[PDB]
Amino acid sequence: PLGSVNIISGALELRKKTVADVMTHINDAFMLSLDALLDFETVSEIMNSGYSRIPVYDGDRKNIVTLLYIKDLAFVDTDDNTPLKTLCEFYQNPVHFVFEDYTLDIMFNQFKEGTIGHIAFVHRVNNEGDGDPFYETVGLVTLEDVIEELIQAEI
Amino acid sequence: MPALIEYKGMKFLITDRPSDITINHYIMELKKNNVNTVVRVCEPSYNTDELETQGITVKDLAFEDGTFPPQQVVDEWFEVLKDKYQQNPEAAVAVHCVAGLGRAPVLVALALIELGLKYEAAVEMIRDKRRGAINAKQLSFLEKYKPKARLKH
Repeated sequence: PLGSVNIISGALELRKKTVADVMTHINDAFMLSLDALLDFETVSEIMNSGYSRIPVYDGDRKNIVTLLYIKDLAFVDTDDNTPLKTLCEFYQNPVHFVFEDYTLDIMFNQFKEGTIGHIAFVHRVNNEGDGDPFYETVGLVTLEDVIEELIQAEI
Repeated sequence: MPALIEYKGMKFLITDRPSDITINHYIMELKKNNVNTVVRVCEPSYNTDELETQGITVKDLAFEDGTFPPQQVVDEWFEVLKDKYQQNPEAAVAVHCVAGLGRAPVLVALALIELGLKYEAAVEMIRDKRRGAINAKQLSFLEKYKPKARLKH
């Protein structure tokens, strides 16, 4: 939108930015715990978050394990108090990760290819704590985040 | 999160710990890379029955987190590698610790070293496909490890 900006020119300028420049940090993101139950209050707060793709974590908010789509909630009975884990175990929505220095142009093309979906999570290798190096999620980026970056930048 | 290391016909798939939430997409990544065996070097935390139904066998070779594998683990790891390459040389062997960054890449490094690569070449090859995949302590023992062509034939 924004005047039908040139995607070719806009996507070229995305090379000057990375996912860390447009990502939503994990502290600011709306996320669900794997132990959450899908009663009406939970379903209501999901329906009112405005998001169609809800990150699901296990234990820590940084331990993102899967995704909840609004479509997955269409045929749940809020009186059943269906556990979110039972839903995620059924749909098994995959989750994909990138690094903070991933340039937006490559991320924009990977989103348009559909190989990983339209939401990518941003992780880093934490190698300070003694033991094996482990991944630590710090944020999330969506195709919509890339689109509004293209719209906010028309010359 | 997979990573396919290949050197002199041997193929290694460095994955992370599969979960029961996303085990189906883990199995397809194994089948996509012609993986029949999964070596688990961390503590068991997922159901192994579903993998067995799809033909994927799981071998438990766990050791302490962030350390160097004991000799019994190294010998068994080389033993299972020699068994799978003679059974099907086109078949890749999957290895995973919790995130595929530590104990699993170290076993692959030892195999690459046993095939003719210096430890700095093996580590760089792993990190080329798996960023930050070895800690300094595990590197300190990779540099001291002495190969002897234990994967010659």
